[PDB]
Amino acid sequence: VVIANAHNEMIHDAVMDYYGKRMATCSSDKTIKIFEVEGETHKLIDTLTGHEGPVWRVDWAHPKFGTILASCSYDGKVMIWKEENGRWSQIAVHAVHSASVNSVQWAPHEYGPMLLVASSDGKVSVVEFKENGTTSPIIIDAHAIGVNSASWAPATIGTKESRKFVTGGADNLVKIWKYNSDAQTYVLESTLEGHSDWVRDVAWSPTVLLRSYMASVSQDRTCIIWTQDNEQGPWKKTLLKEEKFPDVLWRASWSLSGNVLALSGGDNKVTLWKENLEGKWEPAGEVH
Amino acid sequence: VVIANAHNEMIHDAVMDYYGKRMATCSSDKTIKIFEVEGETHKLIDTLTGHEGPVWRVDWAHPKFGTILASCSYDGKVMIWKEENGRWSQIAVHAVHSASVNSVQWAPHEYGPMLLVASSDGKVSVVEFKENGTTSPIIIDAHAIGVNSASWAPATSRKFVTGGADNLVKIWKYNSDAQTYVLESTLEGHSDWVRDVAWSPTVLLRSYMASVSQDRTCIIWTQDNEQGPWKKTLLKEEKFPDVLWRASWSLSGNVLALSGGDNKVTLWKENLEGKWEPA
Amino acid sequence: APTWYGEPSPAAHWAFGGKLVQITPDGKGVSITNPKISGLESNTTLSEALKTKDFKPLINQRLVKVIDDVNEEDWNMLEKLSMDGTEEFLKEALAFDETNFQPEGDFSLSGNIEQTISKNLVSGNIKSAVKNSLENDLMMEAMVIALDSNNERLKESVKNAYFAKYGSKSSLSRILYSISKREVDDLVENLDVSQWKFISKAIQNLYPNDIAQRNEMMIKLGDRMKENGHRQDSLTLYLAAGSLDKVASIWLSEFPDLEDKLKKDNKTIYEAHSECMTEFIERFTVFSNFINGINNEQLIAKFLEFINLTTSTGNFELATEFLNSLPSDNEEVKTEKARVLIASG
Amino acid sequence: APTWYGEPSPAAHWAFGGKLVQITPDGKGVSITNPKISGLESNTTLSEALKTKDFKPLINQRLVKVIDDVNEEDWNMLEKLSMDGTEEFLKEALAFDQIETNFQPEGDFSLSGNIEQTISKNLVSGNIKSAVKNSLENDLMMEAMVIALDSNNERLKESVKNAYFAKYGSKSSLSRILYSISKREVDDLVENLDVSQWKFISKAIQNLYPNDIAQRNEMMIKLGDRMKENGHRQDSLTLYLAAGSLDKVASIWLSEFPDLEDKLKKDNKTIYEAHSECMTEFIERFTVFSNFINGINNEQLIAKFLEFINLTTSTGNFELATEFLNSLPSDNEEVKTEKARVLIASG
Repeated sequence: VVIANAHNEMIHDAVMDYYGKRMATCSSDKTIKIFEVEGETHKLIDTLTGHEGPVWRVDWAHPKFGTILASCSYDGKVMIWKEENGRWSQIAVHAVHSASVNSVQWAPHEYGPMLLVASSDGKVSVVEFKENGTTSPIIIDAHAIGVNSASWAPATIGTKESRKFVTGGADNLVKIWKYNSDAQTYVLESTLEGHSDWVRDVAWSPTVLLRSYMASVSQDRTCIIWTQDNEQGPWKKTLLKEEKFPDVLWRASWSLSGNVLALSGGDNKVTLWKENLEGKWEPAGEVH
Repeated sequence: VVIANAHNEMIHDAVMDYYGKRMATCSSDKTIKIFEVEGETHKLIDTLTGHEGPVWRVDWAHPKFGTILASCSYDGKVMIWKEENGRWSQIAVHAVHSASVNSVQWAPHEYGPMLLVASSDGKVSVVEFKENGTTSPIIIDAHAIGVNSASWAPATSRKFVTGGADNLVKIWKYNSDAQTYVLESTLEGHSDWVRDVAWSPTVLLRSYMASVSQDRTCIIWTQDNEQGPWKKTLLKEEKFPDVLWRASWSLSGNVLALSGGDNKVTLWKENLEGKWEPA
Repeated sequence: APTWYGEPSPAAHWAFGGKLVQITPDGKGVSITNPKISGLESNTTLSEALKTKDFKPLINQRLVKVIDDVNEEDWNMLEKLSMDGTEEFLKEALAFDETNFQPEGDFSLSGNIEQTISKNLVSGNIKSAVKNSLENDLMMEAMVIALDSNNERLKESVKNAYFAKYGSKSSLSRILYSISKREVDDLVENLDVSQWKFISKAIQNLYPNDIAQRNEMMIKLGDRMKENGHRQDSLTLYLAAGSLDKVASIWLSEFPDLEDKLKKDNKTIYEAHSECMTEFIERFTVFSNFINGINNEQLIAKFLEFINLTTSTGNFELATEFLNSLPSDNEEVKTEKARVLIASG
Repeated sequence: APTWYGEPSPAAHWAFGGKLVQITPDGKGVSITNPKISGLESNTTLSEALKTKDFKPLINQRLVKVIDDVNEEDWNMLEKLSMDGTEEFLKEALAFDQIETNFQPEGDFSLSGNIEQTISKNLVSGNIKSAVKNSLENDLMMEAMVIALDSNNERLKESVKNAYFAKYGSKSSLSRILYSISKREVDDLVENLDVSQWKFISKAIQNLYPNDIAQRNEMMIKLGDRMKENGHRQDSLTLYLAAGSLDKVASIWLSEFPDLEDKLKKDNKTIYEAHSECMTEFIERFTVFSNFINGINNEQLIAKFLEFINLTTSTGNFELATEFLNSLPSDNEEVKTEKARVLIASG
């Protein structure tokens, strides 16, 4: 299905909701448009205004918290929106960054409604919502030059110390952070070297089987698949494929099941990958 | 039970009938009186008239012929009497002898109404009454001097014994090729006249006869079987006081009633030894 | 001096009824009396018991003066039979002297035979189960299965199979065979005489509502006893079959010898005859008094004989007594009836 | 040269139901497709089967490229079952592969021994009771039988039967079997008779409880448990089927899942390939069989249906996912949450 001309300016992110029925899009026009997609039919519900610059990404909160969406933008703010009775309205704002905010991701639901935020100021902020409504955020210096992405690890399978998330920055590193009670915040677990240029995205696989999988995608035109078998053990570096991709890679995304990766590059192409016996990666559906 | 003065002239015979209820007597008065005896009473029923001489003996016939009585007398005749409808009438008369008739006796009924008669004329006559009434008797010379008695042998072959004034006892048997009774045995044992002879009715194997004599002895003659002789056995070893006149056998037990001159009656029975003793 | 005629004399003669007629010493009187014949007395006891019907004394007399050993048994049989009575007599004389299981451990149907029968059972085919059993030496099972149904024919085809090969290898089996098929002819005729009291109970048991048959077999048995040395017991059987004819016949054959034993005991031909004939008649009288009882020639004839010994005693009342008991169809019985009547009346 | 912001990009994301979302080439539109993943197809044969209730195609498909021998045995079973039908399959799987009389009493004879004598007495003495006793305390059993077999008494007529069992029961298998029949029980047969004669036990169970399906099924299950414990796997499924016990069969098939999933793994398959093929084959096998029995409460079984559900929704087939979800207890908030997601997703 296609939804043509959703915006006039370039669209930077399009994310469906927990049901794969509703969808949000953000653009350089500075708005977020919400659509309801049925079969091969769709309907624009509303346009969200408020941001003062391009909107880079958006994410949907788990349904048990209601119909909520988070957005981040060049303006350095994260805005929270909600749909109450077919109508949307800004319900909160997070603005602790001195530069562009590049990603925002809702935490696994068991954790309550939490927001992981990455900014070009070099910091990451973790935000939850008080009973009253406002927010109390955790701020950490995570990368020199900038942070471009931060993705949550799946919830361990209610202890808070087991919460981890991975970041990727313009210093070429991929980092792993874990919450520590004593420190009252997230602390550095590992630093993963393997890129020669800015990491543009990192995604942790939700896969529920022995090994943990994370993917870093870079300006150096590579995709690394990190794996770990032991909780405190080292992460193994495995190039998605031996040769550089035609262009820069911007996003990586895992399937809910099957552990299938979907890569997005500069040649505006999207490749699907799966892991074989040899523990290596190959196309998951009719290559092109 | 006595019946004194039954006759006025000495009585010579008293014999009851087949029932031992009725009785007949006879004597010199030449008559026969009929009596009826019960407990210790009696009632004369009649007085038979006809004989011309003293009446010697009488004999009752078998009931299957009627109420009848036979008599014989010194007059040499045998008279039969009969009580038909309650009264006695002389139905017939037998007189073929030329001297006194001393005995008359009815044969065993099986023979029919027959009469055995013996006379002092030495002859014996057997009389059966014809279908019409008349009599066609058999006469045989039986003894010298005279025949005093004659008795029949029990019914089986028909025999009778006689006793005479010749001292002999004789057995007679009927013969076909002779049409008369012929002499079968002559028994010698008395030394004087034989007054009476009686053949016992006993049906046992052994035959018994008793002869009585003027010699004062009684002899019991016995015969084990057709092959045995007639054996002589004196009733007792010593002679009796007076002449023996009669002998009589009981109907059962073979008991002998002897009649003596001393007017005494002695009863006898046989013992284990085959000899006789007081019954 | 001797004279031909008219001499005095008693001129005695015997007259029916044991009477002696004679002439008195006066020559003019007649005297009828009944001489005392020693050894010959009138039978009072028999006359008094024949009326009062209490043979206690009569039985007692014979018992006291009984002859041989056998004869003694007869009277004793009547002595007690007198006290206890017939019914109580035959009684006393015909009388006599792990479950559970808990199945344990493994097991299995070994062999084609078992398996075949087993299958028949479950297939609710009880009928064929029995067939497969019998066509094999599994008769106890055939019976157990058969003792679990109702089907008579089947519930009986088994028994017949049992007796088919066992009744000849076991006396008890042969006895069951007879009790089963409701019959005695086998027992009564082939079971050892020594077990007669059992063959007797088997007749009272199989024919309780049919006396005619009961006594036939009972009599049939009685003969087998007598003809095998069991004389004393054969009479018992007869006494219960109400067959006075059988007891009589036995006694009439034993008559001769019983009369000879007396003769040797220093008794004349007449003393033995009279004596024997008496004991016999009395015994028959008392016995006939306790059984369910004349058409026997010899018995009659001998009855006639006792009458004569009776009248010779003067007892015309007893003579008539027995006279009546004889068939009024018998002329000799007819003639003697008339005679004794007129003689007494 | 590299630039910090605004560069074009497909910004693809996976979404529920196997959907792939991305920005269009012109960068002003959005595309939502359902990508082709080799080996990841929507199960249409099962959807068809489940709706038509015709499992022939599904049965045949599995029957062709089947795995191990046991699994072949299983599918073959389902093939036949699908043809002849539940009833006919059971009938065929449980199915199996006058005399001489002449006695004539002869000659003379006598009773010898106090025994043959006292019993004879008891008999004619019309005392059949004691006669039986004396026959039994002595070893004259046929005698006791022939007698009781002639009376119409029961307590006695059965005292003899107990006597028989009491001493022969342990010495003869036929005797032991007669016992249970005579006592109208099968407990002993179900628990101890050789597992080889199981068809006899079964038939016995059937002919003792024709009007009592509960007791019958309970026994039939007892026998089945036993068969299984003795290595007679196939005959246990037959007994279980006949008793309508989908639980028993389900458990057996569940316990065998791990090993099955391992054989596929050795067949040079990845964890995903192994899990997926194993699960699908397990569910198809169950659904088919579940169709011919008389029956979800099992704890492990629900978790696997929930695993099948996720593999299903990722093929986009919310229709099949819904079908299976509806067969699970709505009392389960997992099943509850799932239903809701699918509902909203497909509706």
